[PDB]
Amino acid sequence: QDWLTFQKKHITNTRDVDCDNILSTNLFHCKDKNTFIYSRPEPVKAICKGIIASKNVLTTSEFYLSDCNVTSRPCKYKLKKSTNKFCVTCENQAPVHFVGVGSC
Repeated sequence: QDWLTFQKKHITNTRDVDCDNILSTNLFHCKDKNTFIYSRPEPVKAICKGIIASKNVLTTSEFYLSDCNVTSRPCKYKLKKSTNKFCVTCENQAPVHFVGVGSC
């Protein structure tokens, strides 16, 4: 819902996200899945440069993605690493929402 919350929810400084640890916290509250982007903040914020009004944008470059997907056991996850483009909601030159992987 802003740049600061987007970073906390979707940016990681490690590709091997500890899903069972982080997803069990109050911010994620054991949700079914969450996608983390393994990258420095600048390359991610740059996706939205020049865009003022809310608009969904698909990245032109590929990024390292770390997905935490829930297993058959509640709040227990499997980490899936991949490289793909993603869709984000840009508002006032910064990503504020994560839409999805591969397409908008």
